[PDB]
Amino acid sequence: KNISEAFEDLSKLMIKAKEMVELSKSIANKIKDKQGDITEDETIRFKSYLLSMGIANPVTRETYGSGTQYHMQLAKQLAGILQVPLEERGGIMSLTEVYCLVNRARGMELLSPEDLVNACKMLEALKLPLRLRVFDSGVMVIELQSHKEEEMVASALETVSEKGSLTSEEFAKLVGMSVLLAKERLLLAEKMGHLCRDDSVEGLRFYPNLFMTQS
Amino acid sequence: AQMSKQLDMFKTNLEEFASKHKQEIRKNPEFRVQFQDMCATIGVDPLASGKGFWSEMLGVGDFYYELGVQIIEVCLALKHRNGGLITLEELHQQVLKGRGKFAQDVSQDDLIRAIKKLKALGTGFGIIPVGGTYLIQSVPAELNMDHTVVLQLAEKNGYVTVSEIKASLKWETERARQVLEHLLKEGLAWLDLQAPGEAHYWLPALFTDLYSQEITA
Amino acid sequence: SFEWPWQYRFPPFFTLQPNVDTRQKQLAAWCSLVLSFCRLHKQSSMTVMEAQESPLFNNVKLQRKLPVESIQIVLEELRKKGNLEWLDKSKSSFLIMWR
Amino acid sequence: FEWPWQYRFPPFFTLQPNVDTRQKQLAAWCSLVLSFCRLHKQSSMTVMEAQESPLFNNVKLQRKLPVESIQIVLEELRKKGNLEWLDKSKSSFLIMW
Repeated sequence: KNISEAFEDLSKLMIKAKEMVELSKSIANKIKDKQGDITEDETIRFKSYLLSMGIANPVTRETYGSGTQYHMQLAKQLAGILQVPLEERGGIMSLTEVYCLVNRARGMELLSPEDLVNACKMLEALKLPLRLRVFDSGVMVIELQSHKEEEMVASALETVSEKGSLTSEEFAKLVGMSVLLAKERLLLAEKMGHLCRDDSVEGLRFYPNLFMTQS
Repeated sequence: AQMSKQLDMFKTNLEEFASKHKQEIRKNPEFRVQFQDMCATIGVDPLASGKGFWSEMLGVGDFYYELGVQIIEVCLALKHRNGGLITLEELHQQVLKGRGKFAQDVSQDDLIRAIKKLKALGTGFGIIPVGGTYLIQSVPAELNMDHTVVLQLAEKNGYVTVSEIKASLKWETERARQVLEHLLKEGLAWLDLQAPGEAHYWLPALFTDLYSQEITA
Repeated sequence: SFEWPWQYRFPPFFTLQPNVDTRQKQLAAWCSLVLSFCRLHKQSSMTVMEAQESPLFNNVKLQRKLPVESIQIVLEELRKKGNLEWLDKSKSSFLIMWR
Repeated sequence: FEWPWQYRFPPFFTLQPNVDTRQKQLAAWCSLVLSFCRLHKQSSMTVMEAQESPLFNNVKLQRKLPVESIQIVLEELRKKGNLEWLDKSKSSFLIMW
């Protein structure tokens, strides 16, 4: 009566939502409108419809609504929680370190990966004290307003030079940061031209870019 | 404003379903799979937001999202051992270990579901097909067709050999060498100069240790 | 109580590693293992000859052993960190401390 | 005559992803081959031969310029106008003065 029933009830529950999905792209057809600038409000309700409904995807009605009201709020509520922990790590965290911290504090109603990303993607466009950021590598980071990587490329340089050359795990221990970011810092520095690379089994060493001095 | 009404009707529909079958999406694995499979054919994502109905109502999101954090932790606590690459099997035993021998049962299937969502976070997690199963990757690193292939060869024994590579792949020594060089450079393999016929290259992600996972956490 | 670490069970742990990061990880394990091996069997000193041949560096059955030269590198790391005082201009016998 | 201090610099052996840098790297890599077959007056060699060789292999001192990468430096020298060929798969070549 359970082993069974549960299945029956499911499809019923599903037919129902199936209906929900049909007349929601329909509501997307009922947006022929042409322009787009200062935020609107008819749409606001539509999104919260789709979020509640797991069809959360104006993946084609983007220029018909941004992200979300809930996500805008969540972003704010995030900027509060993340200030401190950002600070104690040099103003930069990995998205997944965040996902880990934020979700580890709450025992329940945890954030979905997308919630977090969505929340963060509009952090910037809310003049908030911290910013999302993506690297060449596709690695996603949260960093403080105050803090700025390109000022950090200057000091990476010295520390490299003081040490001759460093790999990322090496640099990681010296600045005391995460291997993933040390790597990105050294890679950024190589980008801007302060660093050059020595790749081999020994590992991927970064040396100061001498090709630009001595010639 | 149309569906607005029909929506809180659906809440009720779900809420009623919820109280009658919450525990079933815990006691029963094929049940969650069944559930999630159905949502898909429609075009709804029960894991896309903890602020979705299925989530709040069915506790499915907090199931998966907590699972995700747990996948992240064990992969971290073992990165040092296996360079950030781990079999979905080892990964499954450790997740259970962490979850206590007082129930909460999880399946390889769940692990995947969770991993595929952790990709939303950007670069880090990947799933890689080896042999029958998968390798779960948690530190971003390359994964050529060429690297993967050699991963496959190492499945059975936990190690691989320049000879073994050339013999099946028909490569020339150079192609084998760089591949192996990449793996050593990324922490994914370890040179061994005391095996019988030549240098063996062991990948700790294959190779069944597992013995106690302590202190590095 | 005293556990053999996974590494001891792992063949290439017996080969100085070409990757500089892994080598740092290997040697670090190797320092730890010698320290707690000596603690367990209450040994504050021993010669390299015995060291070479004791279970510490010789896994009979994994059929792998830490080659003398390498074992000299670990010894040196242990000295570098404080935990070892050579008793010998010849580096032939050594005292290991937990301080 | 001298080895270029670039030859005593391990990054010199890894093709550099940076656009300003690679240019610098290749200018020196190209001029260095130009001074080499000058001390040991051979003009005719192929891929794998120049490779055992000191100019492209720093043997008793760590690293060796990878495969595709020596091609790159060889191309730069033919479009410079100092190299010719032997076979039409790739391989052998000649350096001028």
